[PDB]
Amino acid sequence: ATAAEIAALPRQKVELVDPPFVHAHSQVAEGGPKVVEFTMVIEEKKIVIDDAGTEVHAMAFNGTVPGPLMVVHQDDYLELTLINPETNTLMHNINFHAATGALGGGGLTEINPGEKTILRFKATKPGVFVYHCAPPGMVPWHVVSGMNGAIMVLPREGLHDGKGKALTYDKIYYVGEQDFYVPRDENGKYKKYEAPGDAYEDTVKVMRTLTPTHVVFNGAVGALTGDKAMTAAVGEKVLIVHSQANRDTRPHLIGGHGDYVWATGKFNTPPDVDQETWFIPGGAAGAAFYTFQQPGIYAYVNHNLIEAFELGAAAHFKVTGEWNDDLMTSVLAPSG
Amino acid sequence: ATAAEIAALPRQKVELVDPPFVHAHSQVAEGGPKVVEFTMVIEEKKIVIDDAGTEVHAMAFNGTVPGPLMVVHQDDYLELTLINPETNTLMHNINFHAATGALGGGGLTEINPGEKTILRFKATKPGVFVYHCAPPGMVPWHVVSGMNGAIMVLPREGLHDGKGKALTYDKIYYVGEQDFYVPRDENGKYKKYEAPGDAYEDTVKVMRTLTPTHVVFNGAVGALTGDKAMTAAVGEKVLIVHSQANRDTRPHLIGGHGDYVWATGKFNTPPDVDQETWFIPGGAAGAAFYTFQQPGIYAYVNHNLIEAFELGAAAHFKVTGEWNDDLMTSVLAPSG
Amino acid sequence: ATAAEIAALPRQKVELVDPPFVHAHSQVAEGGPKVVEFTMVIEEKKIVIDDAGTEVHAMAFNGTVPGPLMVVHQDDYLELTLINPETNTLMHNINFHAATGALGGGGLTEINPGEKTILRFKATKPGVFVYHCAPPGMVPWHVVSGMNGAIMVLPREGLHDGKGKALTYDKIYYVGEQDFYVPRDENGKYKKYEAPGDAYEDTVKVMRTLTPTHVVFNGAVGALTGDKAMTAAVGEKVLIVHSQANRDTRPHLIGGHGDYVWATGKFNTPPDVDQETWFIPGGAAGAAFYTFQQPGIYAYVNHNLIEAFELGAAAHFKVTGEWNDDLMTSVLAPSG
Ligand SMILES: [Cu+2]
Ligand SMILES: [Cu+2]
Ligand SMILES: [Cu+2]
Ligand SMILES: [Cu+2]
Ligand SMILES: [Cu+2]
Ligand SMILES: [Cu+2]
Ligand SMILES: [Zn+2]
Ligand SMILES: [Zn+2]
Repeated sequence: ATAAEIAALPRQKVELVDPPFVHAHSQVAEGGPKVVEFTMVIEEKKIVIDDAGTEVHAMAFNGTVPGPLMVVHQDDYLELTLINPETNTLMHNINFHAATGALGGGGLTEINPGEKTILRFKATKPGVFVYHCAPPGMVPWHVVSGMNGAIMVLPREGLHDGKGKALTYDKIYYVGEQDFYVPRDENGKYKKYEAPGDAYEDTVKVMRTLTPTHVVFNGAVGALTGDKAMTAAVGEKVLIVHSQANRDTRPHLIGGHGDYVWATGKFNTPPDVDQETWFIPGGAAGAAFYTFQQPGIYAYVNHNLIEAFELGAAAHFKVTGEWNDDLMTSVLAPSG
Repeated sequence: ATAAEIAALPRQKVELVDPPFVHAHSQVAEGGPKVVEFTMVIEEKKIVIDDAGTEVHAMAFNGTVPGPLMVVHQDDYLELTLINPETNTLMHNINFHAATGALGGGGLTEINPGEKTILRFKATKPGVFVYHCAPPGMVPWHVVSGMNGAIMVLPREGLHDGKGKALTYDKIYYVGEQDFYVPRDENGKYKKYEAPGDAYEDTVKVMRTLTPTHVVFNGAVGALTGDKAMTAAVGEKVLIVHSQANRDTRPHLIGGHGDYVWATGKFNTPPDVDQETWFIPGGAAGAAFYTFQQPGIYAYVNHNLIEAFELGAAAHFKVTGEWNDDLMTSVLAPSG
Repeated sequence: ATAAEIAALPRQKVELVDPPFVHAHSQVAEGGPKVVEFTMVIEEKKIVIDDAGTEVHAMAFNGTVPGPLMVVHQDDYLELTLINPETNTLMHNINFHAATGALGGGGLTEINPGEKTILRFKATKPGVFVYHCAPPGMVPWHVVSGMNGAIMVLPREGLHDGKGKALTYDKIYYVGEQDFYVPRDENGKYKKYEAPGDAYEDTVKVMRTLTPTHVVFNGAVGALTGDKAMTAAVGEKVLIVHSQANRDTRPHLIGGHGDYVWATGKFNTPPDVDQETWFIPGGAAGAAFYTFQQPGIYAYVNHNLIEAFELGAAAHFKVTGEWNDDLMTSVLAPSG
């Protein structure tokens, strides 16, 4: 497109919503390319990440960890207004793995506190992609401080299996997995700091051990458990988008499966099927499609079980409906 | 199927055998669905895992690590009787990744010492799948204590390549890879305990470092080496099933290849081919098909060589037959 | 082939070049099978791997880390003359993952200082494959000391996408990723040794923690940055071969993508497409094909960002050409 062609395209302002939920969107594109407008503010703030009051200075897109999922269609133009409040203390930018050029947009979006920038790029490749902050010289630090999220570039005609048949989801949830590296004093307790910059040196030391202290979904242990469990019903088709901007993960739905899984997160690559556990390398997003068949509670975990049940990477799905004794049945309940 | 339909199905009792071997079975299903009966007893016992006398309190299905491989066909019903001897001290259950509902069957099989339970589920998805114990609040601990194994749900018509052509194996071996976390005293020596529960706290501390002390095949360093090496002959087609219920691994056959590899372990996903090294994420099972072409000794390892040659993840294949100088030949033997 | 048939085949001597570059070769094979001759000398020498003067006793094929990439065509015979200078102190051999039998050739190439050997094998499987030293009892130590590289067995008709259409590259670069384990004294400083053997015990201790101190491309931090950056131009098709003989990696081209990626590195397995980040398990080589669309500087990294920006796994691509405002444009430059 020429400058004149792009400016003439229909435009749409989308109001982002907090994860695990996703803003309203149509799976199958209606009409020609559009310029889709998103606005995100950067918030540097303290968040508690576990039941023991552990705090961390998060650098979050729209104040959440992970940042919100943005959805557009292949060949749409994503036009983002990124604002860095005069209230913040660090420079930030954004790098879309979905984009082409200038370090994913990082080289054109360096904004200091009190500045804003508007970046536009054409979403040429379909799939789910990671996006994260990446300021020269401080890349890992901003990412493992929670400054990352994902976008989804849906094919114009919606999703399809390898065979080429349509896959329509009833619900979609976005699970952002985050590895945190919280420094511990000489006595084992987690340290606290006044400002982000004060925790840098100590945090880098933990990072170099490549061993995270916490691995959580939606920014905190238990964030998606109990009453904040994701929901579904027997018969419902669910797309679960999962991202990890820095470290490997291996999602597993306990009691379920990944009927169709784009483990690489790219829609032009046929999905693997009937997966028990899939693998998403650090720096990538993936997606799993599943149709619930049994009611009850399910757990959704990173299957290095130590990371899931000790470090925090576990979420719940509460599913309603009728039990199917054909798929599974207790012939003899536990008995003497 | 209705209750009446299932109870009318032909039944078969299978006597399980110890890994790396697998019970008798037909690759191509003969007849309609069947209800396949398996019985497993849980044994909590001390096992030595290396040549230095290191001991561990294993929680093992049928007394072995890994537990035995169970084989059925897609759409068969697996009916398991699980027994927890009054002699044991902990509650145990079983979670089949092959199953649908109730946390893979874990929610319907919680049995205390002196109890038994009978669980039945329909094997709807073909492939090799992990199964492991997963009692609420103590999941990782029972798994890395060796309470895991795998099952194989063969397609009704046996295995086929992506092209859709039949793949018949002459032999099949099951290699269960286990990551152990043995506590070390203030002097570096491995600690020993009187009962399983006594080692819990110290073992959890090691688990949190995500660094295993041992990574072995068949429950011990050297378990499948020397005189317990797996065997084959030139011309023989071998299926090597590999599982890891908690941590990633990257199998490699030294001097060989993975001609066809279902790295994800699911038969409806076409296999990768001509693999030098394949990857199996923690919480999954995979399978590799290979036709031996050269006689001699081969090593089968997890290709993080430190884990293979220092930590214990190495096994041997002893292969008989005639040497093929076309594939490889020493033109000039080592000489001055 | 019979002995007489092989000796009658046309022969070619290839002069190897230092990575990231690759010796001259034709992508599409011209004529029938050939016996391709390569010569490599082993050099045990001290190399500095970072800007702080950290030294390591490298064991390098042709004096570089990684060793050079050798290219032949499927069904060609690779005939290697391996020389171990009387000047060296250790026994060495070579294990090609591309080969069949005798532990990849390791069992027929054990040479002490002052000896040489000539090994020949038929390249039956197409793809990029790792090769490394593997002397009995000291395998990991020689590999993580840099004694590894890769070869590429191109299909006779060159590369093709899954669809079966030709993929011709203008340039090809070979990035060998190396995990080093340098011992640190009681004060944190990196230790130095007089001879290779002297560092063994201390180095094994670091290896067992499975935590590398450095992760670099081409044997050193910054090796492929600044003025040694790899180059390309907008419109050019580049094949980037990547190997890791011991540990997992997840390559990512910042500002770009992997248009076609043989993540497993085997050409008979269709490539994944539109990848943001791909995964290469330890003990394997992979390849990514990409067509540059935007000029500027790109970073090529292992996407565990801590390993990339803290440990050393980062390289640069300097690309010339015209900027495409359709793919990306700064609508509002950073401003108050
Ligand atoms: Cu930032
Ligand atoms: Cu990135
Ligand atoms: Cu148990
Ligand atoms: Cu599991
Ligand atoms: Cu060597
Ligand atoms: Cu190897
Ligand atoms: Zn990994
Ligand atoms: Zn794949």
